[PDB]
Amino acid sequence: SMLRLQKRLASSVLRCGKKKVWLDPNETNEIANANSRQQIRKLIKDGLIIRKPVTVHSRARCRKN
Amino acid sequence: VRYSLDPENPTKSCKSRGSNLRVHFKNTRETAQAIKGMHIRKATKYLKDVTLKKQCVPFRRYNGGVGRCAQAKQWGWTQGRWPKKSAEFLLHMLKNAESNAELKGLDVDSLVIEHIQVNKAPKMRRRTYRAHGRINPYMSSPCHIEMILTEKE
Amino acid sequence: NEVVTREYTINIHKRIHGVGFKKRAPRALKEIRKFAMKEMGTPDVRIDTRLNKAVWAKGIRNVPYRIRVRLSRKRNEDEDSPNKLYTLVTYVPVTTFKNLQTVNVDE
Amino acid sequence: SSHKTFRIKRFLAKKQKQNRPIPQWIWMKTGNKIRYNSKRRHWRRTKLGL
RNA sequence: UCCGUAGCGGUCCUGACGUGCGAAUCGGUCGUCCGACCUGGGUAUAGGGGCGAAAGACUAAUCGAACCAUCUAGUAGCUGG
RNA sequence: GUGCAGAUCUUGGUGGUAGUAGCAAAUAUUCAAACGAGAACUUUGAAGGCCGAAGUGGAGAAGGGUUCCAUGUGAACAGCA
Ligand SMILES: [Mg+2]
Ligand SMILES: [Mg+2]
Ligand SMILES: [Mg+2]
Ligand SMILES: [Mg+2]
Ligand SMILES: [Mg+2]
Ligand SMILES: [Mg+2]
Ligand SMILES: [Mg+2]
Ligand SMILES: [Mg+2]
Ligand SMILES: [Mg+2]
Ligand SMILES: [Mg+2]
Ligand SMILES: [Mg+2]
Ligand SMILES: [Mg+2]
Ligand SMILES: [Mg+2]
Ligand SMILES: [Mg+2]
Ligand SMILES: [Mg+2]
Ligand SMILES: [Mg+2]
Ligand SMILES: [Mg+2]
Ligand SMILES: [Mg+2]
Ligand SMILES: [Mg+2]
Ligand SMILES: [Mg+2]
Repeated sequence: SMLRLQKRLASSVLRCGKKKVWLDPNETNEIANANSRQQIRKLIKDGLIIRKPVTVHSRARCRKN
Repeated sequence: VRYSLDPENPTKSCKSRGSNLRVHFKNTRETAQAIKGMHIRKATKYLKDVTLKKQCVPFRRYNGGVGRCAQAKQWGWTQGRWPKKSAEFLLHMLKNAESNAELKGLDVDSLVIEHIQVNKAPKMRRRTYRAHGRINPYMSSPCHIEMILTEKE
Repeated sequence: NEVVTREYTINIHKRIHGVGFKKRAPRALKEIRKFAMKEMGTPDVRIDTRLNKAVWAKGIRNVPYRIRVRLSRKRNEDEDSPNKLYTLVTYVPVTTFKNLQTVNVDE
Repeated sequence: SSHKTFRIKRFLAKKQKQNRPIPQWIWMKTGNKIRYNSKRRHWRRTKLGL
């Protein structure tokens, strides 16, 4: 449907960007009726919103150099 | 509503009408001239083929800069196009005429499109921006479409 | 007879030759979908996300030359369409494209 | 700007309140000629002076 | 003081564009870049006046005398009806 | 205040051009699913990319004045949708 609001509030709750927020694609309709920060912290606890890890920028090559 | 042409047999004839339809008038006129002599099943099949680019609309009067295709040689013409929006609008209107015929109890498979015409609707106004601070019209050219079916066996 | 799956290999290097750098991987997707429509007579062709990964694995300008593709013609599900059967198009990982015929796999 | 004065903010308040459409029941009246609100203002088009 | 970035500017292609992104822009190439440097805000100077490292330049896309209203329906041995 | 064919006449409306010029500055999109009458353009996930700390990032001043936020609509606008 439209999850523009949920990703914004999840980014604000997790203190990361919208780049790292993972919404569950299978459980779209259960996230689609969250519309609040308190109910989005619950879905973060339940695992329907996951903070993705940082993209790897390895330092090992120029350490080797 | 005062129609332009009266049917020769109003018991066995049904009507359909549409006003202020946001379609190009020239494309609508050329495809209505293509539809004008057809039976309703052939017209529905050919309008589906126009949107699928299997058969074309020959552009006979408003043909300035219209390219040439191979499919126009079935019409004895060289320039043809495939107006998709214009084919869908008078397919919706042809379905409306089908529903009006079923209301009057006319036979479905004997309907031949006896009358069809396209008139110019009032033009509606937008504005485009040109060089050296000049602003030019961006006028739309909508159409009124009118058709009458007749049982012709 | 109507529900059948089998494995082909597709030479993207001859299906690609001539098109510019920014359109090679989308043209490879369109050529795979066109090959599926020609080989299984269904206009409804659905390409797997893993196959999209396999075509776009390097980038947009260096598409892999050959690719191993399993076609599975299947009966259509609910919301009965004008299409009656569809074709699921699946990546098959393989090491060498040497002496691989058209293999008729079975369920 | 965000550094408004009281008189400017009050003028903006009035010009905000005049920017609503007409109520639906006024053109059921007997001596009525109004079709819509012709004194309307959009923030992008008309820049209100100031 | 020299090369050179940000900034400031605008040589050449008399390139692009030229019913344009644009009533003066864009690309490459260029001048300068610690000082007569660049810049915001405040303030002063008003039309035969201002201000000018001086081109009759600038003075709200208007400058060898800005813009608005009035005298004004100014006059025309001239043009068109 | 009495007769129009003209005054690059005034105002309003409409043609041919013409479905034509054009919708070409800044590397780039692809697959699947959801909502829906309708999906190249909405949303989600997986990719492949770009801006690459003098940023296409995060905050302010001037200016704007509700453009901020939530829900609904797809009549008109957002030069395709
Ligand atoms: Mg002609
Ligand atoms: Mg021509
Ligand atoms: Mg323009
Ligand atoms: Mg301008
Ligand atoms: Mg503006
Ligand atoms: Mg020096
Ligand atoms: Mg120097
Ligand atoms: Mg030049
Ligand atoms: Mg030109
Ligand atoms: Mg442009
Ligand atoms: Mg003095
Ligand atoms: Mg000077
Ligand atoms: Mg001189
Ligand atoms: Mg004389
Ligand atoms: Mg009189
Ligand atoms: Mg006259
Ligand atoms: Mg064209
Ligand atoms: Mg910010
Ligand atoms: Mg910013
Ligand atoms: Mg539009």
